[PDB]
Amino acid sequence: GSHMVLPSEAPNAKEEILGTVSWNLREMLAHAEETRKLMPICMDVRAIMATIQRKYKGIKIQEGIVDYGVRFFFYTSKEPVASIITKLNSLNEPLVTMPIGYVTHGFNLEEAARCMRSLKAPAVVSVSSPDAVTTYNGYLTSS
Repeated sequence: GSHMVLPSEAPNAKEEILGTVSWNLREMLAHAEETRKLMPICMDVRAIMATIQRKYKGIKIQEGIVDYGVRFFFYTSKEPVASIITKLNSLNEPLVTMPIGYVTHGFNLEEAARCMRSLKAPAVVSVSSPDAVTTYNGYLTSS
């Protein structure tokens, strides 16, 4: 059985956020939707996917630039952090994401942050702790 009606709504925020923040996932999906900003995601992290694909029904994982509610970019477990960054160079869109090559691909916060300066596109970053926005910003300042 099927029926799909919901409160669709129009975001109109002229503004945009920069730097790292201490958001999580739903906060991010809101701002992403709001601004139509681009969201790099890794299908590897099924925990993230089990939220997205449920918030944006009927989707059944894809690869590539996933226009599905939010503008996503689905890059593999197998693509290195420098390679996905090189790809994102062509797009050069304002992003909002978590520190990409931090945990799915086995890094540390430092190694993540360094690699992320090599991204030549704007990117709001979200760490799952406030006390780490400081640390992460610190790497972005110090390397």
